[PDB]
Amino acid sequence: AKSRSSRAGLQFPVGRVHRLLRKGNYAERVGAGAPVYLAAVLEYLTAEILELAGNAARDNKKTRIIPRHLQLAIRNDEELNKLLGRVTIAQGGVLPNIQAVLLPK
Amino acid sequence: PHRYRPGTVALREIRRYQKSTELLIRKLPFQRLVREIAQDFKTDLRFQSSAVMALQEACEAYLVGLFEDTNLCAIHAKRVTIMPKDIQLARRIRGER
Amino acid sequence: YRPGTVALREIRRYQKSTELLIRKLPFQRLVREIAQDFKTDLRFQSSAVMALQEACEAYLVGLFEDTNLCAIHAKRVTIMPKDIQLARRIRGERA
Amino acid sequence: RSRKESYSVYVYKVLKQVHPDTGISSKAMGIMNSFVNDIFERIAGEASRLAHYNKRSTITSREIQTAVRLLLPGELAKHAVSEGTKAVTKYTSS
Amino acid sequence: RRKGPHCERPLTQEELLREAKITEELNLRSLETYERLEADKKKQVHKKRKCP
Amino acid sequence: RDNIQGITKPAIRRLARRGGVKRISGLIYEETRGVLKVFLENVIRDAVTYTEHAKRKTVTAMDVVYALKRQGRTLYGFGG
Amino acid sequence: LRDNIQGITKPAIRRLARRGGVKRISGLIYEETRGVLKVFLENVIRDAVTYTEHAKRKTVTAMDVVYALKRQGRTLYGFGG
DNA sequence: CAGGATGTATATATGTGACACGTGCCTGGAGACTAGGGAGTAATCCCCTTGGCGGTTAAAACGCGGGGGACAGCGCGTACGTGCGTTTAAGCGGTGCTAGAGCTGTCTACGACCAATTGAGCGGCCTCGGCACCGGG
DNA sequence: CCCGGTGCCGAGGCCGCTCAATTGGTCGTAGACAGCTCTAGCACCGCTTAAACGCACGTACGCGCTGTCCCCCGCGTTTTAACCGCCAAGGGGATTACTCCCTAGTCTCCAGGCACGTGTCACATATATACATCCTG
Repeated sequence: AKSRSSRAGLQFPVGRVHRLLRKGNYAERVGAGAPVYLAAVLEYLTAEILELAGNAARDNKKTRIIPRHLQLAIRNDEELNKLLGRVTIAQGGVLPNIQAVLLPK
Repeated sequence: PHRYRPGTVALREIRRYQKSTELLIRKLPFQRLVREIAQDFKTDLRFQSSAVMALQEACEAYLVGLFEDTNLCAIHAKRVTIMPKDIQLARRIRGER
Repeated sequence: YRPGTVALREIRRYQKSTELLIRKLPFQRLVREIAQDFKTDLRFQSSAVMALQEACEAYLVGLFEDTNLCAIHAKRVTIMPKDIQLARRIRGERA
Repeated sequence: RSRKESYSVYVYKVLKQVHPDTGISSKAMGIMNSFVNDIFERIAGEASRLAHYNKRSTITSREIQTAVRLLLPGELAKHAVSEGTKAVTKYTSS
Repeated sequence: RRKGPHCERPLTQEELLREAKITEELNLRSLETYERLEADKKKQVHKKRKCP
Repeated sequence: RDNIQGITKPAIRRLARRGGVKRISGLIYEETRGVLKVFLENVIRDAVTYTEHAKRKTVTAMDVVYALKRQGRTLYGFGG
Repeated sequence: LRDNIQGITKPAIRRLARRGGVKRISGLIYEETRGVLKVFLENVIRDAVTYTEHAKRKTVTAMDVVYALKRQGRTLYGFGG
């Protein structure tokens, strides 16, 4: 009747998260609120990254998030950068930056 | 005739390739190299089309980071130009050596 | 003594022993200082403090080993601040 | 065919919530799904490690909270913890 | 919302254009005849000697 | 076979441009080739080790992703 | 407490550098080393206090420090029982 | 091309810290012995995704020329090292006190578990429009 | 680099089915909480003194400058193959049949983990000449 996602006010699949937690060998007993909490954290991070990438792609006259702007957002946000430090986004490119020493004048 | 001074076209190439998002290594040569390397690990192993692309993406990202650290080490020595010693120091600090 | 001989002597001396190079009583107070910013009236075990001091000393030894090469890269014998800065940047701590 | 599965629908819903008009491509959607899966794996592993440390045979909301604290850098941790606690409080009231 | 495009030069005169192309016919015929005669009088397909 | 030269001077130069270098030495290409060869050899060894256990005749992007995660070079875009 | 980072004196930092192989040391290297050590201890002790508070304990055990160092990548033997 | 003048080993010794070794406890383990479950090995077989043919231009490559950058030599300056003297708080270990980590004992709500029901999600398919491509300013 | 035109295939929305999420119901067990305690963490104070702090002096190392020599950099033309489509068929995956391996439970039993005291058994600290190992002449 009521999905736990809508019950908690979340969009992510609390039920799928609970299933994955109890089937991933993480523990022998998954708390009632553990999957809700995990889904909430995942939704928060996803909303952050999606908003940043959206307004990074819309800053380039586009209307569709692409890997380039996803990478731009992930590398411009100091928190998301520390989070996904050793991660590489395919087709993301690099940040435009030329060292002053290499630059002329 | 007309030719640019040394340092004008390099900056243009940098500004271009730093915004362009496309594999710089040649696809078929990289695939042949991957097959060569896998031959010394197991004979007659097949590779999915996406596996070679993923390997190329990862290798290009690794080399881009390595060249960034190499340029940093080169500038540390008051040298605008990079050289194998810069890659050596970059890897040494990274912990790969 | 010539500047450098008594320094290479200390290098060979401290690359031979294994005792702690930082003083306990001063380092435990720094540990409690940094812990105050996280929890008031926090207790620490002697073994925990010794492990913290060991980790700090090992990290600093590695940092100075990298800084030595960073300095030698510039044909310099003395380590300058930009050397430790490059070490940290290429390590990924302050990139 | 099999049934490969992903959070694409929920990612798209959150994308609509944050930017009602800004879409997302298939490559970007796959990258976001991979990111979500990796974060899930890391948080769940950290929660299981915390449970093993505390000798608890269960991973609870408190374990998830501490795992998020041990992974997110500062303001991100403080915001994710608030989101999780609010979600769990709203869930417990229904 | 600062910049904007522009366009101009909307002129094409039917009869004057017909005259202009009937004139360009002169240049076309000159080019054809010149190319033909120059080829026939210069190429005269053959070869040359070696430079040792 | 010895087809390691497929990673040519122009490709290494474009990689350097993307990495932000504006001037390359004459002995950088032979070093970059060896570094890339070692990195590949490692990742492909891990991928083949996964494939052997998987009992699959075809190496998969999933195995490549697992090898990258083992080496610490996590990659997003290929289902992981 | 306060200003206990100054409990890492120039002789101590110079011994730490001698053990790392450095021969000659500059003046600001000591301040740089103090600042780096403080930043490292900050993260290590934050992880330790996060492992402690979660356990409802009032004492930071050695296993908490070990787990913090493992998280930070500095696996430390000799204090794991 | 020496020699005071330090510093660094090298070898020997001993007795107090610590491995080392019984002496019995037992309780958490380690294995043996029936009974029950179950998922993956094995054999087919349908079906896409590889690996293999011939062209097209686009990028790699070869060369050239000179120009700006690396590397070596050299010198000026100052600061970083070493030694001496004064100063301070670090190491020691001796005593006092209580705070809470830990063991323990009891009672209990939460979750694994099992069965039935329902709709959220996902493969699939099609229509369509955001951005790839492009040639003039 | 920016702007107007065309164009196409990949994004995004609809259809439909099913399998996972959900609802309802039970057992029990890990945990929450209170009770007790005894170790260790905390505080303090004095005798000892090794390390730290401050200052003087000069010597050698940073660093700035200059000069040569070349080794990359930009541009033109020349040669190779990466790249974009078809065509078998070789494998990656559905579908069915079936057994060795592990699960679960319950006793029976070898083994290791300390509490304690006893007896050996390192090498830290101390002492000295032998050896470098300098550095000023």
